Amino acid sequence: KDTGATHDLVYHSKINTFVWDVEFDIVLSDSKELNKCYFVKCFNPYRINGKCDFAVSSIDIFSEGKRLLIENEFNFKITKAVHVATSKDVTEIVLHLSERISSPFPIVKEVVYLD
Amino acid sequence: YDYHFEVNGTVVRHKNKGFGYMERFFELKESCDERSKLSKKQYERFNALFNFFEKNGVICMAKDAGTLNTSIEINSLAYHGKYDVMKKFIEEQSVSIEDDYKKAFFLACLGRWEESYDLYSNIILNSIDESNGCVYYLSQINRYRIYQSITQAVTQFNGLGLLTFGRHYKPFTDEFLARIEREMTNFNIDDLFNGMPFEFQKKYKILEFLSDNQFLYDDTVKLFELTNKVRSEMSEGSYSFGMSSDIVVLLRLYDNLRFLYENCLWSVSFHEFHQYIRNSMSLLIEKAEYERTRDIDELGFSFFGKKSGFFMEYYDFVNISRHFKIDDIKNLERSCSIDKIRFGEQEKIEEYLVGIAEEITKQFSANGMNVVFYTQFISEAKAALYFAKYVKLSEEGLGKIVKALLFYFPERDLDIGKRYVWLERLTKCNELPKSIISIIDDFLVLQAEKHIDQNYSEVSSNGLYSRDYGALIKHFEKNFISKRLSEITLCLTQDKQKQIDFLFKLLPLLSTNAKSHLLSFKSVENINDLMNGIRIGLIDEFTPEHEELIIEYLETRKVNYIVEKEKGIQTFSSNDYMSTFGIWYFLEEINNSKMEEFIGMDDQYDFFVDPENFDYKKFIPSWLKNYNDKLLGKIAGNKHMKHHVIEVLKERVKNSNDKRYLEILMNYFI
Amino acid sequence: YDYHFEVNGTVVRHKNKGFGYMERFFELKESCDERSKLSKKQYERFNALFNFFEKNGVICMAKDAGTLNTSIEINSLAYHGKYDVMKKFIEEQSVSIEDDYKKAFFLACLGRWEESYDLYSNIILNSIDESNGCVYYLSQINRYRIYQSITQAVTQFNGLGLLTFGRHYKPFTDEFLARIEREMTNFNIDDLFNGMPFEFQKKYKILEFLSDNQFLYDDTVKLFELTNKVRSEMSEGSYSFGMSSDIVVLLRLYDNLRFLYENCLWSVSFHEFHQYIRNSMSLLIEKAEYERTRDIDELGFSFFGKKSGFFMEYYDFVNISRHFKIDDIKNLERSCSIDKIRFGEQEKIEEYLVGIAEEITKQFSANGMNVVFYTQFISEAKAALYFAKYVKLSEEGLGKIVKALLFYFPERDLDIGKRYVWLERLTKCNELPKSIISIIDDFLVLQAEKHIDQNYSEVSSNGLYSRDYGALIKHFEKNFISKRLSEITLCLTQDKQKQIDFLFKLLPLLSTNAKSHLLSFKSVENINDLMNGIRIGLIDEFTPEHEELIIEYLETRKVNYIVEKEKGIQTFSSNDYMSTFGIWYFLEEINNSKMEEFIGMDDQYDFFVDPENFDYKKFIPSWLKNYNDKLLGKIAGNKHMKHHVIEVLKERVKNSNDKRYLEILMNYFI
Repeated sequence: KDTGATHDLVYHSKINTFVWDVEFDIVLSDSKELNKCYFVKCFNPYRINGKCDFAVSSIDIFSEGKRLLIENEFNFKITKAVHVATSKDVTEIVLHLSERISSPFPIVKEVVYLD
Repeated sequence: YDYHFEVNGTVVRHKNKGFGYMERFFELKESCDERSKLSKKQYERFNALFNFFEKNGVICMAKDAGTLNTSIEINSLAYHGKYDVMKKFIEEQSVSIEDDYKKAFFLACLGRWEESYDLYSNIILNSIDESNGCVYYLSQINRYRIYQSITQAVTQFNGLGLLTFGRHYKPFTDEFLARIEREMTNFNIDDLFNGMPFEFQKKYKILEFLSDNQFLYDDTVKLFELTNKVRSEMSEGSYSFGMSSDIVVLLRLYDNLRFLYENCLWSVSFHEFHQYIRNSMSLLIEKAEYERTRDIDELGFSFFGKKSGFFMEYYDFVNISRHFKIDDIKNLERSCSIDKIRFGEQEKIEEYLVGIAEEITKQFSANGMNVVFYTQFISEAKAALYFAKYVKLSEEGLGKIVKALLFYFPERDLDIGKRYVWLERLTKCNELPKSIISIIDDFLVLQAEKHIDQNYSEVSSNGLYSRDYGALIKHFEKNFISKRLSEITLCLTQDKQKQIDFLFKLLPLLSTNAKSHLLSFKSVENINDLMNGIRIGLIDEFTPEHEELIIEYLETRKVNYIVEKEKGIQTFSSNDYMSTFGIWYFLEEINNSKMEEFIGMDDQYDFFVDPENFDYKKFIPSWLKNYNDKLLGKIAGNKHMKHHVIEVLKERVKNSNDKRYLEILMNYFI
Repeated sequence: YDYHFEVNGTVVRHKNKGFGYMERFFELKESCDERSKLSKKQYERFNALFNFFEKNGVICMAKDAGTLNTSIEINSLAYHGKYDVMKKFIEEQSVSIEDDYKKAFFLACLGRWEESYDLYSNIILNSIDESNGCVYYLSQINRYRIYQSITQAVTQFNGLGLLTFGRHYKPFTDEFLARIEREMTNFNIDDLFNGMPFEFQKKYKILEFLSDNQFLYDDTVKLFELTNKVRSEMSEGSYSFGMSSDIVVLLRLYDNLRFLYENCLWSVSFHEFHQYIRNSMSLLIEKAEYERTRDIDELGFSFFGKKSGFFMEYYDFVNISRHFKIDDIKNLERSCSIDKIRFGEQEKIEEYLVGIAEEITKQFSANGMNVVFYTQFISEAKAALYFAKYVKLSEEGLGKIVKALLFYFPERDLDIGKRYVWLERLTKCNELPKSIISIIDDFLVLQAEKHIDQNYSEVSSNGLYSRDYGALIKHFEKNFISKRLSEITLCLTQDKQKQIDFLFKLLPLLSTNAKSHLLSFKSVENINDLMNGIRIGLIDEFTPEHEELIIEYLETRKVNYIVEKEKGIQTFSSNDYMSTFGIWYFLEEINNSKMEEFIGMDDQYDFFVDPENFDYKKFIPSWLKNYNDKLLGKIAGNKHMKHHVIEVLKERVKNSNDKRYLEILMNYFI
């Protein structure tokens, strides 16, 4: 690739997920557009479940520093992702680093282990 | 340098070109009648030496050494954290100038650094004419070390502001800050030893190191002979105790603590002394883990009847609580097995934990606190209630810890998610009896009663919320009714909309008349209401009226399937709900038979509902990194998918070396 | 403390508020127009500063820092092991006092400690007129360290004596040892920096650290922190895609080697400095294994596709050889896979290994009596020829590496068992040339010429003997007969008993005419000859004449096993015959059903003879890495064995750090 920032970009191999401090401007299927989104994923394999829970990871969606209350089916199309520490506009890169991961949310901001 | 006084209490000749007097002195101590031949004045000088060497633990010679136990006792109220007895001591009338020396250290340990600066400045005035400079020289060291504490606090108070300390100011007046800067201008601690009287420098040359910038430089380099020269010691084999490099490093830790706490030196609160305790306790646990695993290769797995070689006690508990951060305890928990470290003296570890619970109660069930005491104490109260996983607690002692952890521990340090992580750790060696459930059931009520405000949301950095406390109650007492939560949900209307959404997560805790009226706001009509109804809503059931909407969304996706291929759109960026449905089928919670007639849409769906008719060259091996202990056990249940995914795990543990694919393959698939 | 000077050539300003005088200094470096405003008495004070930092490595500030290209060159003959250049440098004529400081370090490195103490002694007479004192203070340190080096020898030459080198030998005369304890027994190394002028203090304040361990203290603290965060990024599965997180450990390493070898300090021969180097490079290889077996599963890295890897240069081969023991390399070879780390500059690892093979024949062929030099050199020559498995060698360089290994390594260190081990290692990367079989043949005819005594027998500690040199020849030269040993086994009388046992071990290496000459002399009359007879292709199947000799051995064992119960001890042979028997019975090589009556003597015998009724509390997991391909795949077939050597082998995957237990588990059992 080109001369990107790529300095806090780490790859967690335990839950197949990139971690670097970016912000999202996502748009759903037909619901609305949101500003300054970021994800936080938490790896909790020892968890008191229901009779329907199946995942080791759980995702909190954050919208402005406050938690998004999910009310719809969550389609994400990253209209514009932007880097925060270096202010570059990392938009097309996070598109093509996402199909070759084949996980639900490939880029997050932090990953918490065993909660 | 005439003798070695080794850490066992024994004496070895080193360079005594002269008369052997320490060899002779213990010949007087052994005999009872030969010492009744000495002088008059020079016989009470024997009782004073016999008390000194017994109090400091110099026992006998090393050529005539016995088999005697040398246990550690630190007699200090500031080591044990007896904060309320330290405060009763500060409010008593000082007889001596040695009692003001001990008060000035207890003031520093209690965080009130202004009173301690002034009380050391008082002692220096009253102790120049003293004929020994120990109260004078050490008050000049401790006054300068507590000046380094004030200057580094007023930096970090203005680095955080109000978001961390919670007081929105700094606890030092400028009449105190600009005073002590004038009093400490060009105060060189180096010229302190070389500017004291000549009789001080001969008599007390051993106190010279406290004026240095960094001591403990020799003890850190002696940690190299601890953990990683036993690479070569196991070629011939290392053993148990025997004053091995294990015991020498541990007893020199216990001498450096007992020196610095019984002589009330404030250099015991610095980063260089905290890193020394970290670097030397972490490296004694890595050594005992190494010697355990090598003794399972050469000897057998049952030849070591003990759990592990490193046996902790009360003083090892307090040194990890006071000196380690939580990112440093987590390094021990991966680089050892503290389930294999047996903790002794658990009636003393309990009396230390109840006592941290008493101080967290007193600091924050009150309008009175320091921000200087709170910054150093809350790192120890966090590390001690975190490390209490490994301790059996009594029922009346655990109940005082759970009340201080759930109600009185400040949210600036432990949010709602980190309290659950540390409450769940207390239920491993213990469990939840019927008395500790009633504290959580008073926590959910106090969190229910706070969510009636329209501008309140829980802030949690782990992803764990009030949902998860309720899952912990039901994991132990499967039949439980919260009579105060089941009296706030049927005294409930649509006037408060947020508390409707709070108590959606707490449905298996409520009663039948409660679940009657709280299900009066659950409108499941679209499949958008299905998934949060099953994930978040806790429906805990599958009616055919539930599954009928699933078939409809399946069939419309099958209606979308004929335009899935004719339009060329194949991207599902979490547009699925579909890998989720086959997992519900495979777990035997969807009792349809007509599901398998829809198995052509998603590859992950095609695996869970049609195992036998599946093309395993379409398997994405990363799917097993999203499946939990529940679902991975069921894939080792199915006789059709067991032998296939072993070959996809073996091609990922041979080609890469991923320690998660190996952890799956061993704990479930063999 | 006005500017942090990091180990990457950057400068970070901390603890300064006045004029920034290093910022203005690098503005002078980049531009030429800011020069010529310099006074001529100040401009000549610039080319010395500009040459000071281009020699040392302070390139720029932190802000204007671009590339971090930094190579390394330790220009010192002692780092490179040029021994025959040092001998020609001491025989050369003295020129200055700086050329004698660089001289006395070279005699110390050559084990001439009697003459190097005398040479440092002359510098102390002369260096006061030098008006600098740095040659004086560093010679006072270095002479005191040579003194402390000749005290640990005389408490180990006169202490151990017999097992080290022959008998009680004296490298130092009784006059010298008595006299140096007189000239320097009032010396205190703690007051060497204080007993010097105040012009030498505050202009050489960075040299008070050389009196003690506190020149290693800032690097030991940074090892112990950067270890803990590499281990915790490895127990997390995290892969940073930028600069390496232990590039600090590499650059801070090579500063300590370029400080101490260039400035000619004898602190390079410490234990505490040797222990810093191996803990630094164990971390660099444990992370290098972690990073070459990574998996992104994204068709390679897009932006990080041009990432370079850790590879062994020349300076890394020398730092493992001087500073590791063999047990330090044994751990690093079972935790990591050095055979997949690629090694560079193979052309100048030649001259280090040819140079070691030439300095070991220049003192174990002629009168090489310097057992002082033998004390630390032979631990380097052992660790270098052991770690030479991984380098590719030329045939003229391999030949003198092998001829020095077999003939001129002393048997006090490297007996005949671990002399075979370090020969089979050198054949892995180097397929064995024809001029090296001629070196083994000159070694097998020599051991035969030593067996003409009836009192000479081979002593090993591995169980490997002079047979195994002959299977190694018959591994690469399947049709090869000797012409010189066959000229010895043609002359065989009855009075040559130890000769004829020896050549019956080496029977497939002897000629077709002479194999008939010895086998018609003596034949199988023992079970010690049966073990010999199987492996040399003489007994293709067990006849009943041999099995009765086996049970006669097992009975006389059992009668000895009865009387063993009263003495209550357990003593085995060098080669354990009992475990070989059970492997033959388990592989259906012996058809006898009478050996179940012997179960209860040795634990490995009971596993193979009775796989059904064995107590698996006493199964040693080290047994599994002694077995070949066939025996291990037959333990995987026995249903009485398979599901119990999984739980032995699962717990050694997750608890040990050996990589063999995976390869046994995956290739055979899963």
